[PDB]
Amino acid sequence: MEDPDQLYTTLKNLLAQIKSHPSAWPFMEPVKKSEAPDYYEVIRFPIDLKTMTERLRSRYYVTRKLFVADLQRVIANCREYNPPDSEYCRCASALEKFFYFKLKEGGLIDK
Repeated sequence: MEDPDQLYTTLKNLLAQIKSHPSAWPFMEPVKKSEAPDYYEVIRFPIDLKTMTERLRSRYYVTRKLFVADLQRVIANCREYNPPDSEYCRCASALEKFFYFKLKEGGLIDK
């Protein structure tokens, strides 16, 4: 981005699609402590799709890499905190596969 608008609309279109995928459900909002009470001690950079939407809209994502780092961390955080064949991790693999196909579709990583 010396074309910030192209980046913005590309990311917004990407994220709208990611949030539409059925495996995005566990990652739609920040982890509640009433469910995972040590989460925010164990996971020091928590990330979710609501926070990512707020970051997009406030122009946090000035590079594609900042967006991809946060998206990839939604998955890495899941795999660090949850059992590898838990439902949550099942979803994480499904959503990751889907967003890599999208990243590749949008020319955002190599195909």
